[PDB]
Amino acid sequence: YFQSMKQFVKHIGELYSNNQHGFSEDFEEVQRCTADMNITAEHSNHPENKHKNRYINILAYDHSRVKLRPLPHSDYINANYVDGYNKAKAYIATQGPLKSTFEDFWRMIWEQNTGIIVMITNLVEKGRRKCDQYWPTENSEEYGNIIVTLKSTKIHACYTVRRFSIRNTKERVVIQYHYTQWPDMGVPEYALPVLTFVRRSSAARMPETGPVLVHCSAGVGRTGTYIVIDSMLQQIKDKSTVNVLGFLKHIRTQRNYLVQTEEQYIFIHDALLEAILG
Ligand SMILES: [Cl-]
Ligand SMILES: [Cl-]
Ligand SMILES: [Cl-]
Ligand SMILES: [Cl-]
Repeated sequence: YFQSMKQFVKHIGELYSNNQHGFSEDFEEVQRCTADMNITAEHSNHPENKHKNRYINILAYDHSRVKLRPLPHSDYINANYVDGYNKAKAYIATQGPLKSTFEDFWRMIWEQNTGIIVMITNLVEKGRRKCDQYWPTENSEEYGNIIVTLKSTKIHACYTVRRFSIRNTKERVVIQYHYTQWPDMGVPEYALPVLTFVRRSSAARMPETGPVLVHCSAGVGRTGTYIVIDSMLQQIKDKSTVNVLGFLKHIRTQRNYLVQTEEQYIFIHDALLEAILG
């Protein structure tokens, strides 16, 4: 209803009050929940899989990890299923792929029936490598049994959309929504561009398709921020009634560190407030 929307908007101001005391309290709770819960990630730590992780301390929880079909530890990718508002396994949250995991990455896309990739990092930021370029600059590239062809590109102010066709050589359209303006440090000054990106990339999800693949560099901070904004917008649209903190605690059981920073937690609320007022 209008009334629960009114209470949420008021709750946002509450969190902001007293030098953001409520936001800090909320996020400290989130971090403590993560610290206290024991969630295994044995596969991520297996010696054979160590080179498949971009970061030694960003793992894939066992219970929610995406499994690749075994090949004649070939089942491992640093990726997890993550819920959306009502829908189980609405997303696959994953790291920016490495050259050594490009074949695995595209095979996962294929096997999962994924039609949309959401990328929320530049390849290099402030001279530091954040992600390897897992797609062809032009024409086609073969990544094991998957051939990926770049059909077309549209470069907007804050995001780029690349339309691919992929084919398993042992054809499907896959669209990449690539946000290109996230700052080197902190969060975006203005939420509106991110809101537009979330709305357009989320609207691209078609019926009877697999999870939307979301990644940044580690696949935790910006990735989690996207998933929470998208999911809470969908909840507001359908139900009203938002529960950002409970949703975040829940997804944090599915992939380590989703929404990594308090600044991101606050940004989520800025973005939802802008959506509500717009
Ligand atoms: Cl499992
Ligand atoms: Cl991986
Ligand atoms: Cl890296
Ligand atoms: Cl979505």
